[PDB]
Amino acid sequence: QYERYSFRSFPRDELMPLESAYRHALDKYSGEHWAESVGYLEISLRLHRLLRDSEAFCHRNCSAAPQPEPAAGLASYPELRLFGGLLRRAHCLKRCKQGLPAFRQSQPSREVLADFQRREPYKFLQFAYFKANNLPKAIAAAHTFLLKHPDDEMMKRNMAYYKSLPGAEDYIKDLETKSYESLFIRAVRAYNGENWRTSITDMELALPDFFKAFYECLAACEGSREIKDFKDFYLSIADHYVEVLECKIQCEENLTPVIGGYPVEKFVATMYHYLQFAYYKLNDLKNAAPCAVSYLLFDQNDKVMQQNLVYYQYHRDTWGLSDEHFQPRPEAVQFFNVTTLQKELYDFAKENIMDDDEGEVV
Amino acid sequence: KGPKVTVKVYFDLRIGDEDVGRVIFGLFGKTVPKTVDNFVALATGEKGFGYKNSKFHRVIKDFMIQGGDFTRGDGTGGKSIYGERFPDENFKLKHYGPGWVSMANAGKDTNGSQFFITTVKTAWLDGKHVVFGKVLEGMEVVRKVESTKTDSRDKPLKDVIIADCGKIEVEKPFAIAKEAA
Amino acid sequence: GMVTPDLLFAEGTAAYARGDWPGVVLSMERALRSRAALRALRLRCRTQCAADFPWELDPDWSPSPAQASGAAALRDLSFFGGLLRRAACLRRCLGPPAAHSLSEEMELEFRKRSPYNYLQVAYFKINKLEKAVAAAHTFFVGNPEHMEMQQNLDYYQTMSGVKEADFKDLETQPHMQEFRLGVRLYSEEQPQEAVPHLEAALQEYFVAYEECRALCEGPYDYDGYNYLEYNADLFQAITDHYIQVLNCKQNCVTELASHPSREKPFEDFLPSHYNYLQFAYYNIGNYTQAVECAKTYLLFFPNDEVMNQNLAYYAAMLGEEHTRSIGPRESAKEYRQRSLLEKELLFFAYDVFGIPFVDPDSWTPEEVIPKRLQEKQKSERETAVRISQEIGNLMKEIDVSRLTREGGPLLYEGISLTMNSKLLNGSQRVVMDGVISDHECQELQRLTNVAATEKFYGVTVFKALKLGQEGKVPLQSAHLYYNVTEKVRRIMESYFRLDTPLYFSYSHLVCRTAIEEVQAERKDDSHPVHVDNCILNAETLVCVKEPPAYTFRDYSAILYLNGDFDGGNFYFTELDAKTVTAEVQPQCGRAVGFSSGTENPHGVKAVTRGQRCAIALWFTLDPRHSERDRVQADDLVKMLFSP
Ligand SMILES: *[C@@H]1O[C@H](CO)[C@@H](O)[C@H](O)[C@H]1NC(C)=O
Ligand SMILES: *[C@@H]1O[C@H](CO)[C@@H](O)[C@H](O)[C@H]1NC(C)=O
Ligand SMILES: *[C@@H]1O[C@H](CO)[C@@H](O)[C@H](O)[C@H]1NC(C)=O
Ligand SMILES: *[C@@H]1O[C@H](CO)[C@@H](O)[C@H](O)[C@H]1NC(C)=O
Ligand SMILES: O=C(O)CCC(=O)C(=O)O
Ligand SMILES: [Fe+3]
Repeated sequence: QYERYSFRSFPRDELMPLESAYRHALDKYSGEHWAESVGYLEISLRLHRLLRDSEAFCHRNCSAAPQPEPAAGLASYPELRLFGGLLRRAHCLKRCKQGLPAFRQSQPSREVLADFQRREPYKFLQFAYFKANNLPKAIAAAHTFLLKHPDDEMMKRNMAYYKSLPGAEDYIKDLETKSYESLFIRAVRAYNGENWRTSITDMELALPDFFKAFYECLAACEGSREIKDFKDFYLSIADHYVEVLECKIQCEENLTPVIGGYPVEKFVATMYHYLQFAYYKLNDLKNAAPCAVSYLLFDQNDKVMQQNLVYYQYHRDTWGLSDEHFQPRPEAVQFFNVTTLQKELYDFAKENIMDDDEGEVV
Repeated sequence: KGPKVTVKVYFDLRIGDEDVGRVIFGLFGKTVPKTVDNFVALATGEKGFGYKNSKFHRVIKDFMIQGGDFTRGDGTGGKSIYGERFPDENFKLKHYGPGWVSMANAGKDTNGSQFFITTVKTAWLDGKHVVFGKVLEGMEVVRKVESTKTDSRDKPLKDVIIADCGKIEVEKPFAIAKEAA
Repeated sequence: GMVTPDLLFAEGTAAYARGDWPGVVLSMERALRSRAALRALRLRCRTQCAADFPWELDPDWSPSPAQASGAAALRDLSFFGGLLRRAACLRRCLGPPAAHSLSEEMELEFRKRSPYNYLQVAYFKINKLEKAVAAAHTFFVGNPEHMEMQQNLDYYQTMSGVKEADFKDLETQPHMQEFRLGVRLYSEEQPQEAVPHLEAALQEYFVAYEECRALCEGPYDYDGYNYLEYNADLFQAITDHYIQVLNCKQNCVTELASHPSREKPFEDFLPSHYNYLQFAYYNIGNYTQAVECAKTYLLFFPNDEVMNQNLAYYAAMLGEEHTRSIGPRESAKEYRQRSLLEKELLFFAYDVFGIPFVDPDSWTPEEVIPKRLQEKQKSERETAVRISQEIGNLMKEIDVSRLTREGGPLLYEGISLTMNSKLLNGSQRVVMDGVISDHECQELQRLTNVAATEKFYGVTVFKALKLGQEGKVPLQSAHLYYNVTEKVRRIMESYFRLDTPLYFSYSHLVCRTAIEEVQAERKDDSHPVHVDNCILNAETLVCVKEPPAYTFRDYSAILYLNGDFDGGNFYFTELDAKTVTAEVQPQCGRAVGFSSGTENPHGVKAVTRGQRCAIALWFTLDPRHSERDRVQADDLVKMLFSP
């Protein structure tokens, strides 16, 4: 479903609204036709991926737009400067979104997007693959759906039935996978295989990919809302952001890879722990010290790594270490700043801004 | 989760010359005020005019029952306590199913004194009418009036009269569910 | 806290109807007090919450490469944290929000000063004549065309117990009472008593301006039921609301300079303040203040010749060093400096997003208008003098109003002129044949029949374009509808000899079906006789133009699409809606164009056994009351067919 996919050269033959493709796929699925339903569902998946990829490309130029220095008189009016920058950014976004092919079709409704983010089409996909003699693809789709919903009894029954068949035991693959997860898995395997340089290279390749994906996901959460109240200026633009923040809080936990059916808690801390151990085993402390400092930054209350840092600090005149190789890496500092700021803002907002006129039914 | 009720007003219906029962409403005086305050004021008759001896002039089967027009019987009158019309406050709640009360309007920002009790899930009215209540008790009585013989103009052949209408205080606001009935 | 004013007004009106004078006086006074209390509370909360949490601006923070992903997030977090803090302060200060909103009828009643009429009647019947004359004077100043209140004031004047200075106005703003009094004193060759009044006028003007700017942060203005189809992102919604707020803040200079006694706002209010001040100061004998006021007036209009001559004379009389020592006033400098930046932002928004803006000032230089906006103003100026020359030639060759504002070119080929205004028994009337062919008749008919799934269904051009994009209706039909709407606009603009450009107000593709199961004894028209501008009251043969009616419409046009039915005739009627004056027969290619004033009351007869398809179009001459859906439709058409 994703082998013949290219963001730049997308075949113009299948460019249709996402909702229409999904509707045709479901209609043919209910009509006891399998192959055509499979094709239409795959086309809908490709269209959703193209829409996300296009939305994550028009937020690259606009955010990274160094503003020109304004006149001397404008510096005394901060509100005008802030909102003029906002108008310029909105203009850049509007101009950029008119050149992409995925934004010139009928955009889908919010409920369809919510259903697609919940991995609902994969149930139909796995059943249709089963009814068309595609057992490996069927089990792959079932596993992909199970990755997001770990509490679906029907999926457990279907997957257990799939395991019962012979041969279908090594085709368990994730259809919706990311590069950084594969790099992390390869690095973990290499580290367990007492190989250090390969593990270091793989982890150092995996970190920027995770940060890029995290910031793209954060940028993709600033969407429209449903108008149901008519308040003043600040009181109304401080509720759109409350919904946006409710969406943003879960981006960190929606990106963590799952291994063995359990998500790897403290992903970035685990990354830096592995990097620190690997770097120390090579006696290259110039790079080992900042990794330890970053791991302290993410997990303050440790015991063994604090005594490690004591050893590095007290014996700084043994290998050669300046006063600069004792501070966290800039990317870790930025990640910590963003996560802590978002959590603090949500904690503040859910005491003074959020309305209290709903309760719990007993 | 669901909205919190704060007041309860009760009616006493009468088709022809036979008692039928009693319908008790539950009004959300915190989600949408200034619309409950209109309904409560007309129910108890603080300012003289009220819902006493009113009539239901639309008994459309399987859709809704509409009433509350006390100025004239044809269903083209009605005045509130805030002058004549007042604007829509907020569309926070939807017509989730049977037994949900809302304000009937003849345009935009023309809320008067006419309401209707929904009987089937009307998802196409969402965002146009303002919902301010829910039928708590007597859901079997509202279905008695709906199955009465009606002419082409949807006016019931036998008159429906609100004999009594009052107000019950609520000592502790309790939430309800957004399901039905 | 304070109960809503509309409830108190309703109580007072009821008491007046019954005849309870203490009740009406008490209720009206309470309403008048509560409105001012709520306004003061809003102003205080907004000012204090703005003073408590200043924006403080972001620091230098050079962007830097390879780290430009997290810096944007940090900047956004800072901005929205400040926003949330301010919103929390406002939510704490204001309290219950339901009391600050009221309907348009109530606002109009409070603007027309009706409680003062009720109060004057009640006070007269209560024997409290002093307050009665005060209320009568307030209402009379509010409405200058009311003769009965003039007679009541005369009757009060005949009876003893009052004076000429006893008359007081309780609604007009203090900065407006001091300007007119000072001007009147100055016009009576009494400069000594004129300067303090004008100085107080300046001070109160600045205070009132700062007060009126803080009340423009209100709810967003959706076009009726267009909040159900609003799909703006976060940073687009913020800019939409901010641009509307900025427009409202800029439209206050034209509200502070308007008085109900006049039909037109004062011209160049603050520069006029400074002009009268400099003249009075020269007359008195004070000279440094005179030259200072001349300089601060030339700050606004630096190319005036009379004021330059006056400044040269003052400088010649004085010494060069002194005339170089003093400069303008700092408050005017700050006011102009801020307004120029606001105007620049609004002109950029107009240029890019297509959100109209009409300048409320005449001292704005040409360097704040963008390059593209400048060419359009030049073309609009050239066509104003070409039309004027055409009118002069017709007059020099000579019912004036039927020859100098009708009989246009009708640019497009293939259009005849069936009936002019003379044959339609009236003025500003026309009937044209053959605007569109039969293929377009069928295309539009099928477009409005497919999109559906007496009765009534109408589809606008923007919704037709969106439906064509989705795939329910053909796209070429929507494009043809767009084209025909533009063509009719151009034809209507050209025929009636208009110099000011004609804008769009609304379009609608209607379809009327007659059900034959209820055709027995139908004695009503498909459309009652009405007027597109006023709201009609045939009992007194007059209309009143009020907010409940769209008073900004200037011209109307109707284009028919089929001719196979019974009835449905379009007829013009005189002011009393009982006598027909003209009648037309629908066939596609027919266009009925007329002005939508009170001279052309129209109506539609009953439709039986058939379909009536037509397009209804209304136009305005005011760029502010334009259609907000035409910009989006044009953007859609641009990216759908010429991307
Ligand atoms: C974003 O698009 C603009 C369009 O001209 C282009 O100039 C700019 O280089 C783009 N940004 C990046 C990072 O490619
Ligand atoms: C980011 O985090 C570091 C360490 O956790 C802290 O020193 C710094 O002040 C933070 N920056 C912001 C903007 O909060
Ligand atoms: C002019 O007026 C100012 C204050 O308005 C005063 O200080 C000054 O003395 C006056 N000049 C003369 C010559 O009276
Ligand atoms: C509408 O007019 C444009 C002229 O800009 C033309 O290109 C287009 O073909 C026309 N469409 C139809 C359906 O006539
Ligand atoms: O359709 C018509 O002939 C008249 C419509 C009209 O005047 C209106 O809508 O106000
Ligand atoms: Fe009309």
